[PDB]
Amino acid sequence: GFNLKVKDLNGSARGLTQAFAIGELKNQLSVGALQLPLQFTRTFSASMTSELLWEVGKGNIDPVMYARLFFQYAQAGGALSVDELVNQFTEYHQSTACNPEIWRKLTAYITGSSNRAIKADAVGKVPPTAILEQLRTLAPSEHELFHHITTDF
Amino acid sequence: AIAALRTGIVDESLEARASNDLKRSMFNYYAAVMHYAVAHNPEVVVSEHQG
Amino acid sequence: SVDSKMLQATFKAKGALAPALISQHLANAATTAFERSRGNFDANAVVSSVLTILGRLWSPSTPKELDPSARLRNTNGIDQLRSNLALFIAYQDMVKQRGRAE
Amino acid sequence: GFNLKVKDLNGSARGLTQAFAIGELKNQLSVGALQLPLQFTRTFSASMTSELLWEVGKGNIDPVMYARLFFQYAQAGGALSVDELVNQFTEYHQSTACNPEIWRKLTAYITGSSNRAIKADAVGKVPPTAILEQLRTLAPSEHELFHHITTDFVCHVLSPLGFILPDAAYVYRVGRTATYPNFYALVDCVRASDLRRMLTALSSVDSKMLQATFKAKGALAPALISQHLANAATTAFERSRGNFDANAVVSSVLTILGRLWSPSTPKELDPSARLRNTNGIDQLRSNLALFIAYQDMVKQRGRAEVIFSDEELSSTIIPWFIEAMSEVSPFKLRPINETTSYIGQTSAIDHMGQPSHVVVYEDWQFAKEITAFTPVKLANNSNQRFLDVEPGISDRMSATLAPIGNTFAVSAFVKNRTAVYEAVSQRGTVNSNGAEMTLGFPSVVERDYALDRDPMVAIAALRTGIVDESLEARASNDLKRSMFNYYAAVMHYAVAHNPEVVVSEHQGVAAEQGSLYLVWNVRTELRIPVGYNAIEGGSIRTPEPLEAIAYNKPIQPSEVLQAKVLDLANHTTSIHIWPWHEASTEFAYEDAYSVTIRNKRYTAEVKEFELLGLGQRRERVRILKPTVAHAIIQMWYSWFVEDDRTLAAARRTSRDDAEKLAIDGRRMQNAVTLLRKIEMIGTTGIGASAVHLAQSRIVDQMAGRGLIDDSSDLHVGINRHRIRIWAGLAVLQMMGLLSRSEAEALTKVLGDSNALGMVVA
Amino acid sequence: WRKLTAYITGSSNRAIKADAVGKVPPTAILEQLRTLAPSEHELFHHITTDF
Repeated sequence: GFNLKVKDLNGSARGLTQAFAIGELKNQLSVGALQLPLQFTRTFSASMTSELLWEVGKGNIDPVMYARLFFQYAQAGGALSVDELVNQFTEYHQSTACNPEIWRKLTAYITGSSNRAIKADAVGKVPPTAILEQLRTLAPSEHELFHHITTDF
Repeated sequence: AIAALRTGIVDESLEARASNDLKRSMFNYYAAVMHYAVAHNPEVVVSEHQG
Repeated sequence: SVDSKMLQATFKAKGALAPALISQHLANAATTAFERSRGNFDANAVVSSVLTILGRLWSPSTPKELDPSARLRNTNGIDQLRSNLALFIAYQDMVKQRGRAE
Repeated sequence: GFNLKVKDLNGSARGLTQAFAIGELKNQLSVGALQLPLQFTRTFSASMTSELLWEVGKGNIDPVMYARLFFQYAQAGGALSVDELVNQFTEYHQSTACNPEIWRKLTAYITGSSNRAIKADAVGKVPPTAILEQLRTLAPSEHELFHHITTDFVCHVLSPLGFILPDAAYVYRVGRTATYPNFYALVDCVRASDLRRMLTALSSVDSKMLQATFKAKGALAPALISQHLANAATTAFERSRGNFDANAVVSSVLTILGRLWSPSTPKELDPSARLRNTNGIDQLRSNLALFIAYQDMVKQRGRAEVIFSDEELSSTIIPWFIEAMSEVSPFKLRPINETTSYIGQTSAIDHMGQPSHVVVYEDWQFAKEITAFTPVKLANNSNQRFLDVEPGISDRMSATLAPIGNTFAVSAFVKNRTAVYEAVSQRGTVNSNGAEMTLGFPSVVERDYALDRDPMVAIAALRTGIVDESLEARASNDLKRSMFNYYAAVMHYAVAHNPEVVVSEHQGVAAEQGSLYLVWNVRTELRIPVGYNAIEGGSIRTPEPLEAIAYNKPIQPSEVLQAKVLDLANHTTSIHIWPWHEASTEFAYEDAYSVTIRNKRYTAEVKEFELLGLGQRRERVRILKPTVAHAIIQMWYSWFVEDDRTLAAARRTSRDDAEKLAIDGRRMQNAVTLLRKIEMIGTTGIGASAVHLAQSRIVDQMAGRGLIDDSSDLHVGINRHRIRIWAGLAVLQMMGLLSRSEAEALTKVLGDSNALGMVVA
Repeated sequence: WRKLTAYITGSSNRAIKADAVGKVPPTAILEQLRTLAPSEHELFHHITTDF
């Protein structure tokens, strides 16, 4: 029920309330009057309610939906914040792209036997999942996903 | 959490989760007023509060 | 982005040994996709500047030298990013909290 | 600022300074005069700056570049030293070549299945890398590399036949190393140069060969790729060898060189009959420029004997098989005045007019540039941590630093102190001396302070002179590391200018073996306060040598040096750096600053991320403790120091009106200046954020405190200033340079210094 | 003058080409000139500065 009184609105609620909003606790209450007049004409969405999920189920995948999914985690995300998200992520990414081998394992784990490319045959192992976890071995999911997303790629 | 935010000097008792979050609340709460101040009645300038 | 429909694996009778080739392929231009991958400038920067400018325009009290400007704006992004001032208080949100950007 | 006075130059700085350089602390100051006259005509490279990396990415490989890379590690190398390098390395090598089996593993790990040679097929496994680490199993990298290099040799006969596989790219730094001087040092070079083959060797030969069978087609390398790798490999190893004294290999050569050099005979030794004319020696005789071997050999130790001359050596092998021709380590191979071709000067002194105050030194970068990177190690298995640009911090550090560029690159210090002399008159005239007057180099300060020794102080004995000696594997043994080059600071500009030679071995109280250097003569002006000696015959004899440069007219450099700095991140992203760890964490600094009023603390805290302040923390940004500024600013710290003390003192006893007033404003000027351009550095931003920070925090601490009707603040007042100075460390915090001493020492001086207003802002 | 000359830093005593800085505190300086001339009536104490 926190609140304020017009004289005390600054007088007390003065902190929450925006005359502070700027630096100017200051000498006189912001204001007076002056110069270039306008109103922006925009905030953007309605985001609330609108509860919903996604499946990032499959590898042929998404160009860009997932990061949006990533921003989601972000807020749930223990680790703040997003900026953090992106950069830590850049780290995992770096590791995968850079490294040929780590890929020896993924490779066996499929068509991945020894020899190569085992031509026409088709070899029955591929789970959804069940690579995925095979993948899930290399770097533990700080927030994995790059457990799922890299798996999708 | 308003409780300071009303009381106003900022809680500030930071922790990775902590006011740093009262910070998280704060921008939107500042946003509660404005926006219905936003619609209705565009009447503009004003100035930078020179200060 | 990119990705490939490609040596499948050999095809070459038929599809077929991806030497490492599925593995190799996955990288080879992958993180190499990664080195056609990059992305650069200020996340913090990338606008901070943009906002300062927006504020100039906004600001009754001049942006002075700063100015709406010549292919600067008319941009067909900015105008209505000028418009978009509605996500106002950047400079309010930028100005108060911090004390600067350039 | 360690230094010396001509009478006391030996009198105190006597240790650092070279009249000692030899044994002869002795009875009389070396010198007199004498016999075989010459100047060598050579040190070699310019090695500094010249930062840069290599990739030793691929197996078909290098004959000899890598050891040169190895010398690099060597200096970074925890384990000292090179000699150590080569020999420990010989141990790993021995193990690989000797052992067939260890090779069972490598072998499976490729074509390596069971059976052999699995004929035409081609089998998809080969990573760059990704053998490499397979290899990385057998012997842990004392400094691996032989993790990478053996892998490359492993890559070198191994990929020519459809067994070439994991694709790699590699990077490893440029590096600042010295003059380069020590007798050993030649020896290190020599062993390395053994690598320089012995190695190269391993690289040498190699095969395009039973491929594997070919034999329908290529084809089962029975063990044969494995077998092949050894079979003549370490067997290459047993056509591999390399032999004689790394320490020996010249020690003898040098003694001989000294004979030739030595006025006072080499006696029986002699230039000799196919001995020399050698077409290696002559100009190794020439090459005496890497003089002071015998000086460096004679002093330190007390002997060597040719031992092995043969007669037809040395020669034929005897002096001719030589590391120096190889020119591996950034010892610095080159013509003459380059390493001269940068030097730094002082003139100018006055009145007396030569003796009193005159530092030589030089030009410098303040190239703005420094860097961000993240260490995203992609694997453990070892340390490496690929990395890139992460900019925002790197650039702005730099961004700031350009107004940093404004000042305190050298001549600010030189000029100030130097002119600072007019204050003070007057013309004492010879009582002080003389002074070392001359010295403040990037040249070392950089060296062990960049190596964490902080040897700029290290002179402290080296001035004080009996040798620190408090050995530890890293320890003075390093003041030792600094010492040869620091001895080298004087000589070399004594070296260019004015060849005037012999002199003699300082016969001594002891200890004739050979122990000589050229009498550092030239010409001289007439009228002397100089040195131990008085000598108006054109020149001074000199066991100086520099004073003749003290004598030695200002000249003042050409010399354009200014470091450069690297670009690892763009190359990283492609591939891994290992200059690391070197750099450390190392995201300091974070400070809390009080605000001045009555009866109230008015404290203000800075949160480190905050000047960057982009929210909130970046987790593992690491920066080098990058040097250069540290050294430069450090000369700064001293002279604002030096002078002040001096002016202060003059006001003290002369004593008597005329002096003070001037010095005191002028002290005045210095202070005003500082406060303001401190403004400029300190504010200028990003600093300003400090400054606001000084405001936001204090202000709400004011509002937070409660009653602000009497809050002033900011218009004016030092409190006006105090903001400017809080900005002043602050900018000068998050430099890798300073330290925090600077401030408060600054702060103190500046503060009372004056600051007197007005004038902000 | 002698003192200005003298406050010409700290004189020309080493006369040379030298004096380079600090001229706002010799308005404040020409306060230092107050010993030669008393100046509660700041005027000259301020004014003496000007020239």
